[PDB]
Amino acid sequence: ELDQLRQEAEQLKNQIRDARKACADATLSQITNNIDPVGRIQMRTRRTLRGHLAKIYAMHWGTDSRLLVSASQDGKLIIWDSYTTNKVHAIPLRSSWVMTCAYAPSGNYVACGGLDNICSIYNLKTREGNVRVSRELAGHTGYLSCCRFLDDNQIVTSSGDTTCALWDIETGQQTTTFTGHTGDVMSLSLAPDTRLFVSGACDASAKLWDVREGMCRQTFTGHESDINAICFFPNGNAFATGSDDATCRLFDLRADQELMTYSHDNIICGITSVSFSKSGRLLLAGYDDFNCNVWDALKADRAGVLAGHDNRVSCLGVTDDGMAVATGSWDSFLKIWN
Amino acid sequence: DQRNEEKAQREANKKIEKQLQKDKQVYRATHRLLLLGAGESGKNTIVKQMRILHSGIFETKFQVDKVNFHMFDVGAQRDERRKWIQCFNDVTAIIFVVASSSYNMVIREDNQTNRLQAALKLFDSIWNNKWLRDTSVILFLNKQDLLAEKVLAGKSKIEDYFPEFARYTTPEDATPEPGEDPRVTRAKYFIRDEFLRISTASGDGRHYCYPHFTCSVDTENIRRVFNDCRDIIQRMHLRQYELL
Amino acid sequence: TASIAQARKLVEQLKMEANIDRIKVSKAAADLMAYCEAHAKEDPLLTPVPASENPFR
Amino acid sequence: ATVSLWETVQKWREYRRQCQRSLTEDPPPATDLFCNRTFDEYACWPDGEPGSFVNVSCPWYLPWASSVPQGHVYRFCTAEGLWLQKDLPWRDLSECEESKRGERSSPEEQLLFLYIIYTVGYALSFSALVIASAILLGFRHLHCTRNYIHLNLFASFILRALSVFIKDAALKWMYSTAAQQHQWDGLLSYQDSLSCRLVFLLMQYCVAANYYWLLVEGVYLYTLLAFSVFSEQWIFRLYVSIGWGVPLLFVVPWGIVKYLYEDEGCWTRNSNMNYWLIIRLPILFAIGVNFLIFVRVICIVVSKLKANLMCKTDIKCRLAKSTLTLIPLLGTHEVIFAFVMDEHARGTLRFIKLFTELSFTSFQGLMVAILYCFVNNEVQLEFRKSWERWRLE
Ligand SMILES: N#Cc1ccc(COc2cccc(C3CCN(Cc4nc5ccc(C(=O)O)cc5n4C[C@@H]4CCO4)CC3)n2)c(F)c1
Repeated sequence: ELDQLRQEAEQLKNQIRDARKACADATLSQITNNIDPVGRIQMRTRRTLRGHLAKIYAMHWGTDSRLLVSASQDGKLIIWDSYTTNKVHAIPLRSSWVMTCAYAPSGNYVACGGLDNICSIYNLKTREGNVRVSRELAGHTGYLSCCRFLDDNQIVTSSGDTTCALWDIETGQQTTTFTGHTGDVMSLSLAPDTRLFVSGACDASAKLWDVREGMCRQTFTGHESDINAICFFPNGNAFATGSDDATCRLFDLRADQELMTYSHDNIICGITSVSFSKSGRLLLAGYDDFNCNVWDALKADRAGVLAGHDNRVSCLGVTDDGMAVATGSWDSFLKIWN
Repeated sequence: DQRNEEKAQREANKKIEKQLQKDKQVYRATHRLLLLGAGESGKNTIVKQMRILHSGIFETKFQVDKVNFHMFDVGAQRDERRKWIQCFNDVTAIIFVVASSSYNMVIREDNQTNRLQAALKLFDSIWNNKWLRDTSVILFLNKQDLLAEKVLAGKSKIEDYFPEFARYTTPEDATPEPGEDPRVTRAKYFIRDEFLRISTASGDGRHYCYPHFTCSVDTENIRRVFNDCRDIIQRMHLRQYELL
Repeated sequence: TASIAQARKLVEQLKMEANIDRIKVSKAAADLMAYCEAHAKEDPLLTPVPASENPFR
Repeated sequence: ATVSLWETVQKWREYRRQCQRSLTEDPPPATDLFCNRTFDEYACWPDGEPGSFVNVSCPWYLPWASSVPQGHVYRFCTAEGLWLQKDLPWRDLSECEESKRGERSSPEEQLLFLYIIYTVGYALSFSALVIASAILLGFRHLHCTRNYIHLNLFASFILRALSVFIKDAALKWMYSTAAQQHQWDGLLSYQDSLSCRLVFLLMQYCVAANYYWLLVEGVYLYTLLAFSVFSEQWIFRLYVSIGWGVPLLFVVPWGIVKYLYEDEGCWTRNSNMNYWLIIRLPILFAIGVNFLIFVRVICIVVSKLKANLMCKTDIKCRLAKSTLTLIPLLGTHEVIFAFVMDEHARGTLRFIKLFTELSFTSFQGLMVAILYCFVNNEVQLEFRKSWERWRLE
């Protein structure tokens, strides 16, 4: 009976509610009252990478922390050399509605995805090193929103069909499908150990997934609207979200409950992309008001603004070595901050 | 070597930036159109005519008097068009197709929802979207010939489905085509004014609505899109010079 | 009908969520800062790195 | 009103020519102990008897020679063979004077006021236009093809104002409106000097370039509203060429025909032939084409306004505003000024007719700068954007 099972779930929600409430004794803000504040941080746009015709949604820093890839609505992929500002490759795409891009951790592959519902795997190091596509992953039945390579042969993709997936590129068929979300999944982040990953969806909830088991290990709630972005802390024991309600929240896997809130009264536009720093002290978030804010992760204070973009900021990334921060926007310009 | 590296990159760069110029002389001369309509609205029949004359995304390309058009149809199962409607803020126009005869019909018995009221509900959400506040909507009232059949005493559907219709009189500026009964005109301009009520209040000087009494078999639908896209561009330039 | 299985899977998924090892929030905060103090010196953007070391100058 | 110091000096020029010829080729008097004939910038005294008055008819270049056709001017040569030194030797020119000016403000005192007004107008236009060019070049987001055309139009206006400044400052006629006889020699040797001709030619070219850049504004706006698609680079370069180097096609031929068949003067309209056509005809052609473009554009605007559901008199409130702000961009007052101009007038009359139109069309640069840069809602919002970024800091 639906009434019986729904009433059991209603009660079982209460037990988990008290389970999280039991572990809450001291707030993160109260303990971080003694630590030294970060102070006002000023960054400047060192390089500015131009050439895209239409607006941009995605960018992903390389493993060497020098290269990166940019996907734009004009149906183009473009690879950059953030040091010399010179381009490397300009790969035209088949569908002109691309919503995400990725860069392989080995530096060999880049992947895009969008309204075409297809995940395209591009090999950079090839005889031509060009439009020749290595694999066209299909089967999502919904617009693909975010892709992040576990390896050269495994890539996790989140789509609007409310289900995430793990793709064996050689076979081309999704090895494991992650279901449980009720709304469209917008962003996903890989853990550093790459044994777990987290996804935030339109249902205003985040879920922790075991890439090997395939089960929703944990489920985090609290946001009042769609989660547009998500990333892990560098240690792998935490992650932060970016939602449409103009709030960023820090969760904990081990504590299983929300830790910190990153909000300001004079912010009204929803966050589009978030990322963390090398030490995890700084949480950078890209908003719709054309300015990327810089947050002190431990104290929730705001210590800097990267206000240099003409149109909406859509993507955001911090290098693996922590040297630089890239920003893409709807004005079709990439801006490297340092 | 390292000298040649920058000479290799700048030559690799010079190939990248030249082709991006040629692709900039196509993206600017191309008019991108988004089709938003119900499944049983004749939208697919309209697409068929526009393509032959010249799975989440569907495209097509037709040139009208040396003007490029790129039309995108998005088959969507979710009721929430959001999170993919943002990607169309830069399209030149949205072609909204409505089956006018579909009054008194329900959507596969789903919530016994009237298909006409569903189209009005869909139109209002797209016309009042923050991301599409500058994009104009070319409205197509498609199933006109089927509408005439029911209006002339078919099942005595007097549009009593729409109550305010009894309080309707045809405006004098309405242009009746020859061969059209006065009773048909009372129905057509009631349905059109039902939509024009939505568009008139929401936004002015940012984006307009261009109603048309098309038919699925009509070949003038391509021409109506061309003339409306010409007027949309012209109204944009006149606003740039602050002449409107 | 068929929604019994769907509601059944919801209860199972919700049960594995109830029985997990959950630490105090105090230890959660304490071991989050320790990662920052350990890598504060290594952080390039936190402590201003000298222009001589920046590759973006 | 019809004659001023200009034609007095131009008559004195030919009078000096005739008297120089007379002095060179008058036969020497048979008797010796004569009295040397000379031209003292005022009268033309022939060789005279000693100890006898010299009767010279009053010269025909003076503007007041109508009232004294019987007048004479006098010099007394002495019995020792020389004129009568007063302390120029003694001359009694009372018999040919000028009548009193009965509270009349001559064309000089009017041309001075017109000069003041149009120099002030070009000063304000120059200042507003350099500020507007700074604004349009500073903000990087305000970089469109239409804004490049606006910048070129601003440059044409600035160059025309500067050329007028240089012309007026080079020949300081602002003070020489009361120049006496001794100042007319320099006033005439400057006119037929190369510097005056080159300054006039440069001013002519700047005028033509300003007209053709208003025409280019009109043509670009027409191509936008005609829903025409062309290779914009290959069209921006074409418009730049039309606006700058097409006046060269009818200014240097005019310069050559005024350098090959003109002996004296600072390249003012000829006395017998019709050489001004090479300059004034294409200016009229550009003004006419641009007026046709203005007609088409206002027709498009009225069609758009009538398309909307608009009230009867709000229509005119917006129709007037769209037309008023369109006059400075195309220069549609220069059809009225082209119709009220006399193309066959010369001299002081022509100067006054040009100076009134200059006095009115000077503020056109100021109006263009105000309308298309300073009150431009894009420029205002860019100002707000760049002053909220200091509110972040
Ligand atoms: N000889 C001699 C002479 C005689 C008198 C005085 C002083 O008294 C008077 C009296 C009346 C007018 C004036 C000034 C009024 C005008 N400017 C200079 C001047 N601007 C011109 C603009 C357009 C045109 C045109 O045809 O399109 C032609 C233009 N011209 C005349 C010639 C052309 C270059 O200079 C010259 C003088 N000044 C003197 F300064 C020189």
